[PDB]
Amino acid sequence: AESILEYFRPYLGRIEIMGASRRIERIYFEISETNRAQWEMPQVKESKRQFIFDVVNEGGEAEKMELFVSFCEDTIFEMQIAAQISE
Amino acid sequence: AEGAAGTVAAGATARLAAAAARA
Amino acid sequence: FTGELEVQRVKFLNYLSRNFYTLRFLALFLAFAINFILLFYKVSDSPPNMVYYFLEESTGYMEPALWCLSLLHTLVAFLCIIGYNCLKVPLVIFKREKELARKLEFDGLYITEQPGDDDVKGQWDRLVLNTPSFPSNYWDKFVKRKVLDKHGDIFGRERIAELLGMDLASLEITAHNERKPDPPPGLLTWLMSIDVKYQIWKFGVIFTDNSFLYLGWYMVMSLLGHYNNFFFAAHLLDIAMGVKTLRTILSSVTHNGKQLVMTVGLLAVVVYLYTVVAFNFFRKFYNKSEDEDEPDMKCDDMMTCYLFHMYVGVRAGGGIGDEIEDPAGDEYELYRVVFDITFFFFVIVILLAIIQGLIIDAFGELRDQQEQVKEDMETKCFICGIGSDYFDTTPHGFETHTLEEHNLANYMFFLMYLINKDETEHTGQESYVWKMYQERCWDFFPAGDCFRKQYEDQLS
Amino acid sequence: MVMSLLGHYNNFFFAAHLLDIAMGVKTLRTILSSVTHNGKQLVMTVGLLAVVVYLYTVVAFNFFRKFYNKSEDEDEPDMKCDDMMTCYLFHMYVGVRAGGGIGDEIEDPAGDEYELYRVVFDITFFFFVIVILLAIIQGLIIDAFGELRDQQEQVKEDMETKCFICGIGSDYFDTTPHGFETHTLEEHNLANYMFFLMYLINKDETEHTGQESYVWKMYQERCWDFFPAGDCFRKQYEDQLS
Ligand SMILES: [Zn+2]
Ligand SMILES: [Zn+2]
Repeated sequence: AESILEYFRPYLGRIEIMGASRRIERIYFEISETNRAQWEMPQVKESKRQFIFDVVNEGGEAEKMELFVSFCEDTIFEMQIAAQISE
Repeated sequence: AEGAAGTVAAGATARLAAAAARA
Repeated sequence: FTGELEVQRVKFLNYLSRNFYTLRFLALFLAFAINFILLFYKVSDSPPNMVYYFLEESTGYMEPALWCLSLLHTLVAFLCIIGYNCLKVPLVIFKREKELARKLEFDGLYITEQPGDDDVKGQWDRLVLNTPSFPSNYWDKFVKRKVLDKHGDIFGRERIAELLGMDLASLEITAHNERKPDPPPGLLTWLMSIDVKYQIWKFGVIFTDNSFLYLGWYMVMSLLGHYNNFFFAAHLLDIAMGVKTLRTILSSVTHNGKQLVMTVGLLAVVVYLYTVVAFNFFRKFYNKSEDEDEPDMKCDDMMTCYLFHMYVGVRAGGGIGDEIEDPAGDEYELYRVVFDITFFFFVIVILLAIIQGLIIDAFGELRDQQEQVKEDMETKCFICGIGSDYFDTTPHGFETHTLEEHNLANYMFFLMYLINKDETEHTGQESYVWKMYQERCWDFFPAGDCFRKQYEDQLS
Repeated sequence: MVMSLLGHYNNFFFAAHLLDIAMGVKTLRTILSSVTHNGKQLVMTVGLLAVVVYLYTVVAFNFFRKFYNKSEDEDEPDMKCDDMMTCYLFHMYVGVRAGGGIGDEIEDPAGDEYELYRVVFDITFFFFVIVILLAIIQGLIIDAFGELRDQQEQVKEDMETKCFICGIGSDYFDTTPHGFETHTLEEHNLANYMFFLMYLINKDETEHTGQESYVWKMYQERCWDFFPAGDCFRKQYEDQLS
């Protein structure tokens, strides 16, 4: 199945968790082509590097996760407003 | 903004935001 | 038309949102152009009393290019304002709605504790709690029901249903009982009827945001440049902020400007304190040596002597000693000499060196910040606290960890997936995580154990 | 070459040679490396100087025209504020090189009209452009020396701690006496490998052993699995035979 595994590679997401069984487990999930594309744009990379700067020049405890989620849910809204402008 | 009383009575807002004596 | 015109408008503005930086770079180029042709000006007391005419080259152009380019400039400035208004604002508004939703959902700001009645931006949001259009761009618009469920039980539920709008909460508990009418769209006649409180609060939020104001400053200066004047030429100065590197430099110098200012205050008090010392002892020296008479002596008036020192003695580059009588007269010679040298030494070298060292330390500090973040990002996964040493016992493993394993980009796609998938079809994992997300707990992140210490001894 | 050639025109043009021929020296080249590390930012700073001095030039173009005059008696056919180009030239040629602002190169502003207006203009010009921007330049090359020195210290530390090949610092190779030096010299040492490649290229394909043929296969494939990159013969044989 190596061919299809290669083809579905960029769209297959992957993460880890700690939840609901008091251990660590993985997740497998789809990624859209267009969101994968817009993730690689220089505006987005600049904002992401800005986040990684500002998080840790002023950074401590679980605040970090809150800020990472804030940036994620903010830039999702940016993905939407960038999606609904094109031709 | 008024020569002699310039920094004082002519413009106190900018005189408080800053503290210049020649504008 | 009336209908298709609106679609042409909407296509135009959706197109405008695409291209914003190009207009700004164009206006920068235009600023250089208009300033280049501004440089040929010239002034006569005879026209071809004052006559601020414009000498052209041998070429007969360059009069009306001013006219057309001025008109172009103000046009693109207004266009840039509209691009800003279409594009950038919903980010900050989404942020405001988000944080307010948190501070009434998970905190009890307006209900329980209070506003802090000094953050006036913390009060400006008070005038939009009542409207229904409040949770506009934020997604989870159940918010009013959520705060009513959490805090309304042990408070006036009608206090909620008057504070937060929610007219007829008793009706809203069973409003969707009778029917679902289809009212008439007769727009362009009743369109005045909208949430005025919402729009006013929105406009306040825009009219405090600094970038909007900066753009409007650029706009109005371009506008008033149509008075046949140079006032375009004060644009490019800070418009060079749009460049990257110069903005970084200015960032460094503005990192420390407060301390520079209080140093200047220390200069003020010191030069003041030296001014008296010739006010009341050395009054026969500060004179410009016009023969037969001195109607100019800058020590009688105190204000003029303070002015003299702060205007000349600091700019001398060499102390006052180039701008005094020769102190070799017998009276108080050594006193004047220690006065001069102490003045010279202390104020010039120490305080200009303070200024120099401040911006020097600024460049050093920002470079240190960049080195520090690069080191800390390089060593660790950002998620757990684990450095690269454990993920290098295998070949090449830290890169797999920060890319194939948890990588802080898959999580964003996961959240977009999960918001863009409905509540009925989430698996137990996904529903569990949505529950935790709405609870705003962050237990799902591992934060110290990532799948391999779990399975080190078992199956590596 | 060509400057030496055209110096045969009975001319001085040999004398522009030695300047960037001193780059052949080591240390002066290192210094120039430092200053050229940051020259772009120096240049855009100079652009900011251009725009600022330009922006100040108008302010006496249109208000302070009766001052920029060289006080020849009975007449001034010299007044460097009528033409704008000449005033921009005046400031950028004289006001910056004054070392003390314009105030040594003006009429005395003690006349009643716009006196304080002129004096704030002088002092803010002086303060901002001279001290802050020359200090910017100074601090840039200062930070340049610091940055290159930091690079040297960083590389020496990172090379001293580690084998360069695995990621292992000297702590494991000091549980034995003196072991890090044996590791970086007797064990993998990044000079034996070069001799190994020269040996392998200078030996024909038929007589390689299975190790050598395997490595030639991997070399032509341009995979780098043969480097250990985390385990060097001793963690393998720690518990067995140390
Ligand atoms: Zn990790
Ligand atoms: Zn090693």
